Amino acid sequence: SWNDVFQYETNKVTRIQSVNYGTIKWILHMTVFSYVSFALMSDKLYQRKEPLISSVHTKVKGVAEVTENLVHGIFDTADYTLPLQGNSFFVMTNYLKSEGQEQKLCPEYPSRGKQCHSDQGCIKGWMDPQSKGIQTGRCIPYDQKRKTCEIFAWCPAEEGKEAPRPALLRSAENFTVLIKNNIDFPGHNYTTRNILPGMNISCTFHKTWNPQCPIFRLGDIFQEIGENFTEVAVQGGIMGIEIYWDCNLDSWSHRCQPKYSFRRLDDKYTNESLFPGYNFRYAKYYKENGMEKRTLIKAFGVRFDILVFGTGGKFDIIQLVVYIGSTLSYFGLATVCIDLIINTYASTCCRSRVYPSCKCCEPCAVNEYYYRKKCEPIVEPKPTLKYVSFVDEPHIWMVDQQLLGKSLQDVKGQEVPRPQTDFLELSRLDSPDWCQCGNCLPSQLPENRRALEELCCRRKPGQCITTSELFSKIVLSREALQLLLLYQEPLLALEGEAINSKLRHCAYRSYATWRFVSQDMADFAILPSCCRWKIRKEFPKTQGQYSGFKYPY
Amino acid sequence: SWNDVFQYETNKVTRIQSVNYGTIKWILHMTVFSYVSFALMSDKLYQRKEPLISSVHTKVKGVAEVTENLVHGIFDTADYTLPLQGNSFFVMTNYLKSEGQEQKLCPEYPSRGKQCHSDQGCIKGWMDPQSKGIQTGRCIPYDQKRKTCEIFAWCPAEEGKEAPRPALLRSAENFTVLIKNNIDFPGHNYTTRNILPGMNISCTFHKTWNPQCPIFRLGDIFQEIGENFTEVAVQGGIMGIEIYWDCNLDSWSHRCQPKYSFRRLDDKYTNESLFPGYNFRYAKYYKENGMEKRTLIKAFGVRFDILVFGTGGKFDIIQLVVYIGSTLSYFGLATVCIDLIINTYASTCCRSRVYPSCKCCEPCAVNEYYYRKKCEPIVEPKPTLKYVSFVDEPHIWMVDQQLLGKSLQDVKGQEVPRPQTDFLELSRLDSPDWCQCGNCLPSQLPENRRALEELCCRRKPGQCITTSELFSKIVLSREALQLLLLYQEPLLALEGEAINSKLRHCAYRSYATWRFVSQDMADFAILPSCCRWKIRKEFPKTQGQYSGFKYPY
Amino acid sequence: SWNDVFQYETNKVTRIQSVNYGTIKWILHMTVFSYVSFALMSDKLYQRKEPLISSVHTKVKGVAEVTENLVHGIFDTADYTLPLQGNSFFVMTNYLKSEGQEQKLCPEYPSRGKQCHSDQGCIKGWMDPQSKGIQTGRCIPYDQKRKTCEIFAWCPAEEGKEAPRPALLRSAENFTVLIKNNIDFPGHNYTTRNILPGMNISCTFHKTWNPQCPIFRLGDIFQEIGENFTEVAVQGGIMGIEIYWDCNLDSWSHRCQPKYSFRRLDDKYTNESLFPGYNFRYAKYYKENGMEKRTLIKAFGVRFDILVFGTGGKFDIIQLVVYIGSTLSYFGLATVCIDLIINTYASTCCRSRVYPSCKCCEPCAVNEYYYRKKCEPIVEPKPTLKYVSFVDEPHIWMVDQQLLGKSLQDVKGQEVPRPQTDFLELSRLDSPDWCQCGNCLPSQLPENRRALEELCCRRKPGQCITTSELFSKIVLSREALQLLLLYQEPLLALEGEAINSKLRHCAYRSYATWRFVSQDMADFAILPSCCRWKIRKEFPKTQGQYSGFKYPY
Ligand SMILES: O=S(=O)(O)c1ccc(Nc2ccc(C(c3ccc(Nc4ccc(S(=O)(=O)O)cc4)cc3)c3ccc(Nc4ccc(S(=O)(=O)O)cc4)cc3)cc2)cc1
Ligand SMILES: O=S(=O)(O)c1ccc(Nc2ccc(C(c3ccc(Nc4ccc(S(=O)(=O)O)cc4)cc3)c3ccc(Nc4ccc(S(=O)(=O)O)cc4)cc3)cc2)cc1
Ligand SMILES: O=S(=O)(O)c1ccc(Nc2ccc(C(c3ccc(Nc4ccc(S(=O)(=O)O)cc4)cc3)c3ccc(Nc4ccc(S(=O)(=O)O)cc4)cc3)cc2)cc1
Ligand SMILES: Nc1nc2c(ncn2[C@@H]2O[C@H](COP(=O)(O)OP(=O)(O)O)[C@@H](O)[C@H]2O)c(=O)[nH]1
Ligand SMILES: Nc1nc2c(ncn2[C@@H]2O[C@H](COP(=O)(O)OP(=O)(O)O)[C@@H](O)[C@H]2O)c(=O)[nH]1
Ligand SMILES: Nc1nc2c(ncn2[C@@H]2O[C@H](COP(=O)(O)OP(=O)(O)O)[C@@H](O)[C@H]2O)c(=O)[nH]1
Ligand SMILES: *[C@@H]1O[C@H](CO)[C@@H](O)[C@H](O)[C@H]1NC(C)=O
Ligand SMILES: *[C@@H]1O[C@H](CO)[C@@H](O)[C@H](O)[C@H]1NC(C)=O
Ligand SMILES: *[C@@H]1O[C@H](CO)[C@@H](O)[C@H](O)[C@H]1NC(C)=O
Ligand SMILES: *[C@@H]1O[C@H](CO)[C@@H](O)[C@H](O)[C@H]1NC(C)=O
Ligand SMILES: *[C@@H]1O[C@H](CO)[C@@H](O)[C@H](O)[C@H]1NC(C)=O
Ligand SMILES: *[C@@H]1O[C@H](CO)[C@@H](O)[C@H](O)[C@H]1NC(C)=O
Ligand SMILES: *[C@@H]1O[C@H](CO)[C@@H](O)[C@H](O)[C@H]1NC(C)=O
Ligand SMILES: *[C@@H]1O[C@H](CO)[C@@H](O)[C@H](O)[C@H]1NC(C)=O
Ligand SMILES: *[C@@H]1O[C@H](CO)[C@@H](O)[C@H](O)[C@H]1NC(C)=O
Ligand SMILES: *[C@@H]1O[C@H](CO)[C@@H](O)[C@H](O)[C@H]1NC(C)=O
Ligand SMILES: [Zn+2]
Ligand SMILES: [Zn+2]
Ligand SMILES: [Zn+2]
Ligand SMILES: [Zn+2]
Ligand SMILES: [Zn+2]
Ligand SMILES: [Zn+2]
Repeated sequence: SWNDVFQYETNKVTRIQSVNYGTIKWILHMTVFSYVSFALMSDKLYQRKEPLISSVHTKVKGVAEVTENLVHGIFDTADYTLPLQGNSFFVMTNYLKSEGQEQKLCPEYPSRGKQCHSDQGCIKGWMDPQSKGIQTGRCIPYDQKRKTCEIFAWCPAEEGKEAPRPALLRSAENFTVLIKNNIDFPGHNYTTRNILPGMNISCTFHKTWNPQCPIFRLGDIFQEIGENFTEVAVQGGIMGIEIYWDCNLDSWSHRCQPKYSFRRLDDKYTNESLFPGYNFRYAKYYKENGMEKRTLIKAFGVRFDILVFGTGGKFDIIQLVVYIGSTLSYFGLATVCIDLIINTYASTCCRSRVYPSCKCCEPCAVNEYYYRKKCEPIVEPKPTLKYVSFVDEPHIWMVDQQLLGKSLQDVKGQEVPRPQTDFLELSRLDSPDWCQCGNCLPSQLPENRRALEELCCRRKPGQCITTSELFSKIVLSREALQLLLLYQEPLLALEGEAINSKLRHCAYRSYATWRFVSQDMADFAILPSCCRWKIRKEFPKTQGQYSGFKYPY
Repeated sequence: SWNDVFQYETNKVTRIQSVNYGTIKWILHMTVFSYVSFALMSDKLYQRKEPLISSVHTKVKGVAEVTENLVHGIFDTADYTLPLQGNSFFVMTNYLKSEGQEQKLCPEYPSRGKQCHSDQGCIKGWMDPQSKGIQTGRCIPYDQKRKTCEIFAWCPAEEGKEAPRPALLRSAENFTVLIKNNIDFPGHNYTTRNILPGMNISCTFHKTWNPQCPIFRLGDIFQEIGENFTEVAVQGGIMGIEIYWDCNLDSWSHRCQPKYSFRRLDDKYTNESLFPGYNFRYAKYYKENGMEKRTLIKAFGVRFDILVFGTGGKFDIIQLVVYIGSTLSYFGLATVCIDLIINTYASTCCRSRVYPSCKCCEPCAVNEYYYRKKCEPIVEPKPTLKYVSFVDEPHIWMVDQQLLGKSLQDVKGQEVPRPQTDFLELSRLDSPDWCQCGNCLPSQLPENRRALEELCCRRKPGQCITTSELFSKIVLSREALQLLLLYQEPLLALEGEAINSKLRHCAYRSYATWRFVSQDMADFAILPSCCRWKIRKEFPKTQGQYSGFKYPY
Repeated sequence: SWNDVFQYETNKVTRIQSVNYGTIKWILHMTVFSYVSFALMSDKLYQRKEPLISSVHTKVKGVAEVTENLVHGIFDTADYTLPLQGNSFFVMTNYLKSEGQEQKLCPEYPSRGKQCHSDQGCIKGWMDPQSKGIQTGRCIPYDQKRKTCEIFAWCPAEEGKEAPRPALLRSAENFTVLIKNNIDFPGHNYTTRNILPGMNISCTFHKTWNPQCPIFRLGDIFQEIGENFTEVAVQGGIMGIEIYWDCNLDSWSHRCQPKYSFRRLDDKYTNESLFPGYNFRYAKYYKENGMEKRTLIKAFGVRFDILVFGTGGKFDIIQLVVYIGSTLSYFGLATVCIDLIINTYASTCCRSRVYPSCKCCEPCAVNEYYYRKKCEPIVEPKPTLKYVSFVDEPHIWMVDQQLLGKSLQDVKGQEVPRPQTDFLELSRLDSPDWCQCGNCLPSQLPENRRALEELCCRRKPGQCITTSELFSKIVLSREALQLLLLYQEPLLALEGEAINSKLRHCAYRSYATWRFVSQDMADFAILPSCCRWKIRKEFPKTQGQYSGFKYPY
C-alpha cells in the first residue's frame, strides 16, 4: 500500500469574487492579528517569566537627644536599637523604663479600671495575668483616689502603664535608612542590585525627584502615604517598604530597575484587646546593694518590613510557539462568519418575511447562488427510501417511511424540488382504486410487499404519461436502448431473453433518469404501474415473476 | 489585482441527513463543550493569578511557674523568651542553667562515654571540641564510678549534660499565640488581613468550631497533628503554622479567607549526631567577689515557623482568550471521528470479511455512497501516464510505468474501474504478434518509442471493436464530427487538409471519451492500432508521419 | 426541524496520488509531532508545577583561639555569636572592642582626616554625627602629629577606627555549618528534607565528591566561587547558600534532590560612603568603681543567607489537554504549504517567466491540473453582470459595469475563457453602426435601457452566426425545442401563444448554452440583435413588446 501513503487530500473550494466578503474577511483577519499581536506584546507572552530571590541589608542612621527627668541622653540607632539589618528592622519611637525594680510588696498600677472598692475584693494567692503580680488579698492605697489591690511583684510596678504622649523619640522621623537589595533570577542566570556605580549618595528618596535613591527618611515614608508619624510613634506600628522588580532581561528591551512603594501593615483601628501597635519587653537583671534588682524597658516603635517581589522575563521559543498555536484557531473567524451569513441568507424565509419588510436586504439574495455552489445535500440511502414523481405536479415526493399495507400512491412523503437538468446535454437533441390514469394494473408481487408498486403516474384523473410520444422515444424505443447497451458494451449479443431483460432494465433506468433527473433519486425512484407494465409488455420475460424494485445497497 | 483581494474561499461541503452521524456530532460537541467549560470553571483558567506578599506579627501569652531546687520562679513569655514577633518565634520548654561559672580546673562531664580508663589516656594541652575544655593530661575522679578527664575550663562544667526529663516548662502547652497576618496581591491591588471587625476575642482556634480564630493554644497545635508536646518539650523542635490564602478577587465570587494547618518541620527520628531538637546557648558574663564569672543557659524549645502562601485570582480577558483558542481545535473531534468512520467503512475489505462475519454491520455500507459523494481521487499527470481499455474486459488499466522496448499490450498496469457514464446525457439518444483482433498494423513511429502504439483492442482473440456499428456512428461518422467541430466553431471552413486533421483529432477524442468516460483518463488514454489506423484511413493526411500521442502538459 | 438537527457536513476533498505531496505531508507531520513532543517532554508541560515553602535550621560548629594583647581566649560559635539558626546566620570574623568606657572628655579618633588645623576650627556645642561626640570647641593633642578636636563622649573614643588587619578570627574559614532544609509542596501534598536515612555524617560538601552533604566548610564556600575569605573577613560580607529544588513528583520519574550553589550577595566594590561589608555595634553597660561604664564591640563578619527556591511538578490532565489543544493547529502546516504550492504553480506567470528560464521546474505544471480539480471560481451575480460572446473570437467577455447610454458592443469588459464543453454529452450526436454582421436590427426597448440589446455576433465584418446550419439545428429547430419542452413537461399542450413564448425562451436558452457553455454565464449572457430577432421572427408574439433580458435574481 505504497500508493496509500502517497495520497494527499486537499479540500474542494469555491472562490467568490465578492467585494463585501473579501473586505469582511480581511477586516476580520486584521482585527484578529492586531489583537493577538497586542496581547503578545503587552503581556510579554513570548517571555518565560521567573520569580526572584532577594537579599536585603539595611543601615539606619539617627541620633535622638532625650531630656529625661534632669539627664540629657543620646539614643543612637546603631547600637541601642539595631542588631538586625535585613528584611525587617525596628526603630524605637517610645519607651517605658522602670529602673531598679525589687521583688517586694507594692500596689498594682490602676490600668483599665484595676482598682478595689473594698479590701475583700482582692483575691489572696492569685496572680493577675495582666499585672503579673501575686495578690496578697489586701488593697493598698495606691493613690488618693486610685487605690489598687495589694500585690507582691517587681516594684515599683508599672504594668499597664500607658505609653507616654507625646512620644519621647519623635525625632526618629528624621532618621534615614539605606536599603541595599540584591536580587537574582536563578533560571535566567541574572543578578543585579539596587545601587549601581555613579549614583548620588547625598540623595534621599523622592517619588519624582529621586525615585531611585535607596536612602529613605522615615517621616517621608509616612507622609507619602498619609500617615502621621507623631501619632504612630506613641504606640508603634508596622510599615512596609515594597520593592517591585519588573525586569525585562531581553537584550533589545533590557530594563531591570526597582520601584519603591510604602504600605502600613498593622491595622490602624485594631481593637484595644488585640494589642494595637508594636512593642516588646526586655529586662536587664543586676544585683544592687546585695539585693537582686531588674531594669525593665517596654519599647514602642515601628517595625519596617522590606517586601521584595517581582519577576524577570526572557524570550522563550516554546512559550511563543504555544501562544501562536493557541491563537491560530481565531483566524477561522472570517470563515465562520461569512459561511454563517451565506447559510442564513440562503434560506427561503428571508425572501418571504425579511426582504418584503426591508428592501435594503434584497441584494443579499445572491447567498442562495453561493449556497447552491457550496453545498450538495444528500440523504441516507436506507431501504425504506423511495422517490415518487407525478406528471400532474412540478416537484418530487420522498417516501422514507414504510408502507403498512397502504398503497404508495396514498403516502404523503415530503416534497423536494426536481433537479435542474443539464441543459447543455439536452441542447444536443375496471382500473384499480388508486389509479387515476386508467392504464395501471394490479401488482403481481406477494401481498405483503404488494403496496410498493401500487403507484400511478398522477394524483388526479387525466391522460397517462405513457400517452406522450416522449415516453415511446425514450423508454420504449428499442433502438435507443440497444444503442445505450452497445455504448456500455460495444460487442453485446442481441439474442435470447438476456437482451430482453437488459432492455427492460434500461427502460426503467431511462424513465427514472428522465423523471427524477439525479442518479441519487433515480436509484430509489419508483415507477408507476402504467409505465412499468407497458415496459414489461414491450420487453416481456420468458417465464417467472418480475422481481420489481431491488435495494441498490 | 483588486479582484484578487476581493476573493473569498469557501469549502465545498456535503450535507448528510443521517440520524446516526448528526447524533454522534452533537454528542461529541456537547462532550467537548462540557469538559472545556468544567476545566475553565474548576481551574479558574479565566483568572490571572498572583502570589501574595505577607507580614506576620505574633503575640505569645503565657506564665509558667517553676519550682527550682527551693525557689518559686515565674517564666513570662513576654520578656524572658520573646524579643522576636514575626514569621518565626521561639517558646522555651526546657533549660539547663549553670550559675556562677569560674574559669578553673575541674573534671569533664561524662557524656557519651567521656571517661578515662587511666590517667595517661587524657591528652595534655588538647581541648576536646565537644566539652570545649583544655585537658591537662590528668584524669579527675568526677564520680565514684564515673571518673572523667581533667580539664581547665568554665566550672562546674556541664557540657554534654542531657536535657532534664520531664521538661521543666511543660506548662508551655497551655500558652497561646495570636497571629496577625497581612497579605497583599500587588498586581491586583488587593490587601486584606486575617482579623476583621466583629471577630470573637475569647475564641481559640478549632478546626471545626472556630476555624478562623487566630489565637492558638500550642498543645492544641500539637494534638491536631498527633504530636506529643510533653516529649517534644524535652529536646525541642520546630513546628509550622501554615496559612493558606486561596483568594478569589472577583466581585461576583469574592472569597479571601485564611486556612490554618500545622506541620512538624524538624525530623522526629534525627540521628543523635545531627543535633536533634532545637536549642541554643547564651551566656551572661558578670564579675563576682572580684573574680570574672559566667552564667550559661542552654535553652530547649519549639521554634514555630509561620508559613504564609497563596494566590489571588482575578478575571483576565487575555487568559480567557488564550484558553478558548487552545480549546477551539477540540471541536473538530466530531469531524475527525465521523470522517474516519466514513473512510473505514467505505473500504471493499469490509464487505468481504466484516459484514459476512458480522451481519449487524451491513447497514454501514452506505459509507461507500457517502465516500463517493465526498472524495474525488485523481492521479498525477506525469508523462509516463497511460490508460488502456480492452473491449473483452469490464475495467481499465493505468500504465504509469515506462515501456522498455516492450509493447504496451504486454504491460500489467493496475486495474481501475470505468467511470459510471452520465446516463442523463445518454438518455437523449499476417497480423502482428501482439494483435488479437487481426486488424492492427505495425506502428510507423521511430523504433525507440514505437512500443507505445503497439496496442490491441482486446487481450484475447475475437472480433475487433471497429466491427461494431457504434464505432462507425461515433468515431467514423464524418457528419457527427463535423457537427461537433461546428459546435466548437460555428463558422468553421470545411476545406483543406486542416478539416481532415480536425476530424482525425475529433475521432480520437470521441473514441477516448466513449471507452474511458472521464476526461482525466480520456486525456491520457491510448488508442489501439486498429481504431487508430481505421480513423487515419478514413481521415488521411496529405503527407508526413502522424505525430501520435502527445503529452497534454 | 428534526431533519435539521440530524444533518452532518463533510468537506468535499480531492485525493492526489503524488509521491512529492504525500512525502512532504508526512515529513511536515513528523516534524510538527517531533517538536511538540520534545517541547512537552523537555518543559514538562503535562505537569502542573507548584512553588515550595521552606524551613531552614542551621548549626555552626567552630572554636577560634585568639591571643589578645596577653590573654589567650576561645571564641565558640555556639553562644558568643549564634542565637539565630534559620534562614540567615552570622559568623563573626573580626571585632573592635573598647573595654571600660566612661562618659568624659577626650580627643576624637582621627578618621577620614578628622583633625584640626587650629583650636577655633572645632565647633562648641555641636556633636559630630560620625564620632557621635559633643565638641567643646577645643582641640586636644590626640597624637604627636594627629591632633583632633576635643569632644565629650564615651572615652577612650574609638569611633571611626579601622577594622584590624589581618582579621582576628581568620580561623572562621575552618568552621562548618550543617543546614537542615524542610520543603513542602502544599498543593501536591508532598514534603521532603535534605537529609535522609543512610547519609554520611563525617562528609563535608564537595560539588563532585559529596554534592549532597549538607555540612559546609565556610572557606570551601568561598573558594568554590573565587572569593578570598581572608580579605572578606576584615570588613565582612554577605554570602548566599542557594538551595535549588527541581523536584519531579511523578512516580515513574520521581526525583526530589537539592542542588547547592553559592553567590556573594554584598557588592565587593561598594563605595566607602555606602558602608562596605557587614558589621553591627552592640554595647554592654556596667557600673565599675561606682562610675557607670560601657563596653562597646563592633563586630565584623559574614552573614550567610540561605536562599531556598524551586518548583514541584506532577502530572495534570488539564494542562496536557490545554497543551495539545494549543499545538493541534500546527498540524495544518502540511495543508497550508502544499495548497500554497498548488496555488502558486497554477499561475500562468510561471509558464511565461519561470519555466523558460529554469527548465527544472517544468514538471511542476501539473499544479494547474491540481488547481482546476480543486477550485471552482464564481462571480457575484449582480444586476450589472453580463456576458458577451463574439463568433470571431475564441473567448468570452464579462461586462460587470453599467452602460451609460453606450452600446454593449462598444464595451471592453474583461476576457474570460470559454468553459470546456462536456465532450461526453456531445459524443452522442442600412444596418446599424454597431453591427458588423449586417443582420442586426435597432432595439425596440425604451431609450434609457436600449443599449443592452445593441450587440452584434462579431467584432469585425463577416458572416452572421445565424448563417450557420447549427443555428437552425439548435436554436430555430421547432422540433428540438418541442422535444426539450416535453422533456421538461411531457404532457405539454402545443397550442396558443403560450407555446410560442415557451419556444422563444427555449431558443434563447439554447443559444446561451451553446455559446457560453456554463449555466453561470448562460444565465447572464446577452444575445445579439441578429440571433434575438431571428428567434423572435420565427417565434413571434401575438402583441406587446418583448421584455428582453430579465435579471435572474
Ligand atoms: O520581624 S520580627 O521578627 O517581628 C522583628 C523583630 C525584631 C526586630 N528588631 C529589634 C532590634 C532590637 C531590639 C532590642 C532593643 C533594646 C533596647 C533599645 N533601646 C533602648 C532603650 C532604653 C535605653 S536606657 O534608657 O538607657 O535604659 C537603652 C536602649 C532598642 C532595641 C532588644 C534587646 C535585647 C532583648 N532581650 C534579652 C533577653 C535576655 C538577655 S540575658 O542577659 O538574660 O542573656 C539579654 C537580652 C530584647 C530586645 C528588638 C528588636 C526586627 C524584626
Ligand atoms: O528562625 S530562626 O532564625 O531560627 C529564630 C531564632 C530565634 C528566635 N527567637 C528567640 C528569642 C529569644 C532568645 C533568647 C532567650 C534567652 C533566655 C530565655 N529564657 C530564660 C531562661 C532562664 C532564665 S533564669 O533561670 O532566670 O536564669 C531566664 C530566662 C529565652 C530566650 C536569647 C537572648 C540573648 C542571646 N545572646 C546574647 C549575646 C551577647 C550578649 S552581650 O551582653 O555580650 O552583649 C547578650 C546576649 C541569645 C538568646 C532566643 C531566640 C526565633 C527564630
Ligand atoms: O538577616 S539579618 O536580619 O540581617 C541578620 C541579623 C543578625 C544575625 N545574627 C546575629 C547573631 C548574634 C549577634 C550578636 C553578637 C554579639 C557578640 C559576638 N561575639 C563576641 C565578641 C567579643 C567578645 S569579648 O571579647 O569577650 O568581649 C565576646 C563575644 C557575636 C555576635 C549580638 C548580641 C546582642 C545585641 N544587642 C543587645 C542590646 C541591648 C541589650 S540590654 O542589656 O540593654 O537589654 C543587650 C544586647 C546585639 C548583637 C548578632 C547577629 C543574622 C541575620
Ligand atoms: N428505481 C426503480 N428501479 C426498479 C423499479 N422496478 C424495477 N427496478 C429495477 O430494475 C430491475 C428489474 O427487475 P425486474 O425486471 O422487475 O425483475 P426480473 O424479471 O428478474 O428482471 C431490478 O433489478 C430493479 O433494481 C422501480 O420501480 N424503480
Ligand atoms: N489519448 C490519445 N490521444 C492521441 C492518441 N493518438 C493521438 N492522439 C492525439 O491526437 C492528436 C493527433 O496527432 P496525429 O494525427 O497522430 O499527428 P498529426 O499527423 O500531426 O496530426 C495528437 O495531438 C494527440 O494529442 C492516442 O492514442 N490517445
Ligand atoms: N441570457 C439572456 N436571456 C434573455 C435575453 N433576452 C431575453 N432573455 C430571457 O428570455 C425571456 C424572454 O423574454 P421576452 O421574450 O423578450 O419577453 P416576452 O415577450 O414577455 O416573452 C426573458 O424572461 C429573459 O429572462 C438575452 O439576451 N440573454
Ligand atoms: C527634624 O529635623 C528638622 C530640621 O533639622 C527639625 O526642624 C524638626 O524639628 C525635626 N523633627 C523632629 C521630630 O525632631
Ligand atoms: C499628628 O499627631 C499629632 C499628635 O499625635 C497631632 O498633634 C497632629 O495634629 C497630627 N497631625 C499632623 C498633621 O501632625
Ligand atoms: C473590642 O472587642 C470587644 C469584645 O471583645 C467589644 O465589646 C468592643 O466593642 C470592641 N472594640 C473595638 C474598637 O473593636
Ligand atoms: C494546662 O491547664 C490545665 C487547666 O488550667 C491544667 O489542668 C493542666 O495541668 C495544664 N497543663 C500543664 C502542662 O501545666
Ligand atoms: C507523651 O510523652 C510523655 C513523656 O514524654 C509520656 O508520659 C506520655 O505517655 C506520652 N503520651 C501522651 C499521650 O502523653
Ligand atoms: C547515626 O549515624 C551513625 C554513623 O555516623 C550510625 O552508626 C548510626 O547507626 C546512626 N543512627 C541513627 C539512629 O541514624
Ligand atoms: C584551618 O585548619 C588547617 C588544619 O587544621 C590549618 O592548617 C589552617 O591554618 C587553618 N586555617 C586558619 C585560618 O586557621
Ligand atoms: C563515609 O562514611 C564512611 C563510614 O561510614 C567514612 O569512612 C567515610 O570517610 C565517609 N566519607 C567521606 C567522604 O569521608
Ligand atoms: C587573600 O587576602 C590576603 C589578605 O587579605 C592576601 O594575603 C592573599 O594574598 C589573598 N589571596 C589569597 C589567595 O590568599
Ligand atoms: C564614592 O562617591 C563619591 C561621591 O559621593 C565619589 O566622589 C567617589 O568617587 C565614589 N567612590 C567610589 C569608589 O565609588
Ligand atoms: Zn394509473
Ligand atoms: Zn399512467
Ligand atoms: Zn488488433
Ligand atoms: Zn481491433
Ligand atoms: Zn449584426
Ligand atoms: Zn449577426
